[PDB]
Amino acid sequence: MLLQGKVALITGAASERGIGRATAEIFAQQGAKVIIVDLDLAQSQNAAKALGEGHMGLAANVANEEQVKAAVEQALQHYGKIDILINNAGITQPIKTLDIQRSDYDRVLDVSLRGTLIMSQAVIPSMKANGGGSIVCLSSVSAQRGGGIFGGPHYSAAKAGVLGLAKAMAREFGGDQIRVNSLTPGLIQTHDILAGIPLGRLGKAQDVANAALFLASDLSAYLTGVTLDVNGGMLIH
Amino acid sequence: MLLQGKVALITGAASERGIGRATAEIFAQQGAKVIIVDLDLAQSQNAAKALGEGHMGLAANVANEEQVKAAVEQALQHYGKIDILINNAGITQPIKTLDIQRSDYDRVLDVSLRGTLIMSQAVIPSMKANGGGSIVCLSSVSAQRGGGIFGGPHYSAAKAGVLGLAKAMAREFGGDQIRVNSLTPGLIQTDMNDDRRHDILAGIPLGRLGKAQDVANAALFLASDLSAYLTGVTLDVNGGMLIH
Amino acid sequence: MLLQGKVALITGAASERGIGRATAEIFAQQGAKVIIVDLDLAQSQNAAKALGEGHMGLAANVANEEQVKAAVEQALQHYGKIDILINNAGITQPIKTLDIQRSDYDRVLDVSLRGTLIMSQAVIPSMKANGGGSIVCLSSVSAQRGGGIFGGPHYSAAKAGVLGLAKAMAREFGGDQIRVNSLTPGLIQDILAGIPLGRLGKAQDVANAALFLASDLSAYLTGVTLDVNGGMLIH
Amino acid sequence: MLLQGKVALITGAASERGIGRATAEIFAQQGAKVIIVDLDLAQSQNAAKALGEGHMGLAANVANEEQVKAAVEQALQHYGKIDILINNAGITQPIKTLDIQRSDYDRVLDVSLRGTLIMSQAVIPSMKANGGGSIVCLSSVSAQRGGGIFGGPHYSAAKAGVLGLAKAMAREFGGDQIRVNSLTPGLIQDDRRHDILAGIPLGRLGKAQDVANAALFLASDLSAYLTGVTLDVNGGMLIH
Ligand SMILES: NC(=O)c1ccc[n+]([C@@H]2O[C@H](COP(=O)([O-])OP(=O)(O)OC[C@H]3O[C@@H](n4cnc5c(N)ncnc54)[C@H](O)[C@@H]3O)[C@@H](O)[C@H]2O)c1
Ligand SMILES: NC(=O)c1ccc[n+]([C@@H]2O[C@H](COP(=O)([O-])OP(=O)(O)OC[C@H]3O[C@@H](n4cnc5c(N)ncnc54)[C@H](O)[C@@H]3O)[C@@H](O)[C@H]2O)c1
Ligand SMILES: NC(=O)c1ccc[n+]([C@@H]2O[C@H](COP(=O)([O-])OP(=O)(O)OC[C@H]3O[C@@H](n4cnc5c(N)ncnc54)[C@H](O)[C@@H]3O)[C@@H](O)[C@H]2O)c1
Ligand SMILES: NC(=O)c1ccc[n+]([C@@H]2O[C@H](COP(=O)([O-])OP(=O)(O)OC[C@H]3O[C@@H](n4cnc5c(N)ncnc54)[C@H](O)[C@@H]3O)[C@@H](O)[C@H]2O)c1
Repeated sequence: MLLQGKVALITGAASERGIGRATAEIFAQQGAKVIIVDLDLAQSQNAAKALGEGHMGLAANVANEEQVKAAVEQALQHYGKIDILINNAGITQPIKTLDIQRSDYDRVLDVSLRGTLIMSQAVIPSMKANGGGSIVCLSSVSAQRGGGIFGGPHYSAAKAGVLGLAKAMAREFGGDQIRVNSLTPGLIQTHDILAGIPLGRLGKAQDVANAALFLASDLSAYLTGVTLDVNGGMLIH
Repeated sequence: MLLQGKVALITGAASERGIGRATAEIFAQQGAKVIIVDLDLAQSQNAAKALGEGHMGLAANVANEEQVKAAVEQALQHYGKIDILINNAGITQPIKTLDIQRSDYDRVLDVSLRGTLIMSQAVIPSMKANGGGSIVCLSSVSAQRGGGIFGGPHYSAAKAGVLGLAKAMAREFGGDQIRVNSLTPGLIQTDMNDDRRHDILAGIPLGRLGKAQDVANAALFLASDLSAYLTGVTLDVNGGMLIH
Repeated sequence: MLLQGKVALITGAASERGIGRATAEIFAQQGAKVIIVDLDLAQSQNAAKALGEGHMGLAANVANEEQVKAAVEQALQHYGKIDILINNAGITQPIKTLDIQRSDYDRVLDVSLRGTLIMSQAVIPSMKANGGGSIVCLSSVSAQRGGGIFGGPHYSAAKAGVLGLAKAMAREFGGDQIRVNSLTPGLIQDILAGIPLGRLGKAQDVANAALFLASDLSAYLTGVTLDVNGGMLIH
Repeated sequence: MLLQGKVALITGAASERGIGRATAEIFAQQGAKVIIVDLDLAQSQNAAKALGEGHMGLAANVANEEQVKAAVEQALQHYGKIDILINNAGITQPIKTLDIQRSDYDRVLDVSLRGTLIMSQAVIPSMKANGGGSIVCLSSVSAQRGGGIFGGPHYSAAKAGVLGLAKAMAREFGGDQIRVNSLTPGLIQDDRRHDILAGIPLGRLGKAQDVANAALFLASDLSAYLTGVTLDVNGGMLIH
């Protein structure tokens, strides 16, 4: 299978209907061993067991350096390597520009942007030592088109910041064969907007998961710094 | 078998070490029946038989409307449908702006741009009747960064026109479930002895040239159901040569 | 006087309501001498005369190498230099993918893409000898978002090809200080509802963007695609 | 006089040779009254007095909501309007991915991203009441190409976040005629510099005046139909 013998760590994959869980399932179907990292230990463990045999569920706030370090250490002690990192953890808030408070900014930016940085920092050393890896970051069409879907401007900023971080890490670690790419999903299921989608439907969690599979697998071995749109034509540019 | 039961037509796939042939091989390995369309009938037939059994090789100049329509008819009569179209046919020319003659412009634009339009026009009616399809167009990083690799400005222009055409067809036929996406390969190892290679390679973060199989795997993604929600996309395959 | 002492050649600027004429008018107001190149000699001469004094109107099909060479030579003979080239000439057709014929493809591609190449080829030698210049190419939002406004897919392809050509010429001639940039105008006078600024574009809006790219205010810009679409496409 | 009768607030314009000061000078030459907002009151007042007559210098940390509110209150009390906002304040740090600490992330993100949000939040209400305005945000080519110039990944991330924020505000306030656009400057004025210079088609580094002239375009009526735009000022360093 596409991820035969690979180990993948996916943040925010404990929710049954989320993109993270759909990615964990498709990754497990493709032969990978999956480490689910989310906020609730019991939920993460149960999600890992549902995948099958040989998976792991850990608890960590991706914005907490200490908790991330403990989770990555436990994963490396058991699997010895992390080939793939899916920075899927993220939150949104439908609050407009003038209503964004300091705590709203901090919460939204911490999960997506700071969390992608902290998790990447924790996994990159092992990837560099093991000869490379693949990091997938979750952005949003809102980062490209300027919101207008659900998340507020601080969400658009956070997901745009993820793109800048991912591109910068792609350039820094290209020589180490650590590929860093980003997904920009459109409106995913996890009327007026539907009319603006050429393919005439909303996205599925499995659609984003399949894009993550492509970027995590050797089918994309020559891709780094790429922003892969998964929006059904909602944004053609 | 990502392409099980699918039928794929690939233009310019008769060359031994080209992207088209690499795409045909990977597509066949994934369960697809492949129709190779190139300039030489014997070369196209031999390439198809090299893939395995049940494939087809046809001869047509993608810039010749009547030749394309004849080849597409022959493919539809045998297979009954075309699920995937890979507009891979293309030529390049390393001449600079002031040296581009009318015949140079015509030759380069005809294979890439007019050919992509003519082949897409010939296949789209059957795709609409069959409920959808996937069209992959071959562009180039030169269309995005303004050349500087090998092909001259008319090559950059032709491959940029392909992107405009692809996105326009993506929008027009989205309701018909005909996905149209483009590949923008970087410097790919095909048929590196000049000092200018060091500078180009130094600008590739992954530190190597691309391989035909790299572009073929991206075409496989766009041709398969793994990209069912992607249309109008431009997918860079350049090793980080252009991050934007 | 952002274009004081400058000489600018603008193709397709003979129509009274077009972007080309609006650009010529604003360029003349900013101190430039303008050479209008269009299909009809009398219409081009009258348009140039309407700008004021010291301007010139010439006739040439931008897709005709011989006619372009004659026009540029006449312009250089009189002005001695061409500081700015505005490749504004272009045509559109609202025909869909399956209805595009060979003649439709050729006509639309010839004016925008081949015309931009032929005119640029004819002016670049003098710009190299004169220490640089500014070339502005007219693309379209349709080249970026995939049509859906008016022009058909061959128009989107032609205007996308212009962007690729402009970027390639920008890279080749950067060392000659020949800046090459492109404009991607939106809907210029249902679509209105998808425009955040709540109005259609004006010919003067595109002309003002061309003025910026033609002037020294953009001395460090080359290979740029400048959107003038009122927010119709944010990306 | 492209900015005749306009009032422009420029953050981080107190440094002598910075982009902000160059923008203030060009804006003043074009008829605008400029409000310089920087960290030090004395430096800001002196910079404003150097522009000419009728200008104002204020002290505020763009990442401090109450200081920004006080400075904008004082500017609006004197001028009665703010037509233009240039979110130029920003800092950079040349540290690599694995060396970015929490304090580094906070410092860089606070000035560029949080500061742009806080200052825009403070000025937008008056722009809505005055019938429109123009907001120019300062990003960087590093946000587009993934660093490799000087600022580390957290700088690339902060300036990329500025682009996302600017586009989102452009879409939200288009109906209020508040245009929001971004500048992405390249390398603006030894081995690293020489190598970068070799990848610049125009063959030179940018000048503060080059970016100021682009800000003038976006602030003036010459760009009245532009919103949500990212305007590259990089001499061809990044063509895309
Ligand atoms: N429409 C969409 O669904 C859409 C569109 C664009 C981008 N995205 C991004 O895709 C990703 C998945 O989206 P979703 O719809 O699946 O979300 P979701 O809410 O279903 O799941 C996200 C998961 O992240 C976990 N999480 C939240 N904060 C965390 C933290 N600090 N540390 C660890 N885990 C944490 C939550 O517990 C949850 O399980 C997110 O990054 C989201 O922003 C989603
Ligand atoms: N470095 C690269 O290889 C690179 C980079 C960017 C884009 N591309 C594009 O990828 C595609 C494949 O590249 P390549 O390196 O494999 O090319 P290639 O030269 O090996 O093969 C191209 C094939 O197209 C065929 N062909 C030419 N004109 C034709 C016509 N009029 N009708 C039908 N067939 C025709 C040729 O016979 C040949 O078999 C082309 O579109 C090329 O421009 C390649
Ligand atoms: N909505 C828009 O108007 C819009 C949007 C995007 C791009 N554009 C482009 O902006 C430019 C101006 O658009 P417009 O609305 O002003 O068009 P327009 O029809 O008013 O003017 C075009 C001019 O080009 C001239 N012309 C046509 N073919 C020519 C040729 N072969 N040689 C010389 N001159 C020729 C015509 O005579 C006319 O005067 C064109 O390139 C157009 O595609 C326009
Ligand atoms: N190469 C470049 O110079 C370059 C490239 C891309 C983007 N930019 C951006 O352009 C802008 C100007 O760059 P520069 O080269 O002029 O910088 P600069 O250091 O000269 O000026 C920045 C100014 O911001 C002020 N400042 C810092 N933190 C502040 C705060 N919290 N509140 C208020 N003022 C504060 C400083 O006092 C200084 O006067 C910055 O946003 C920078 O990131 C610069």
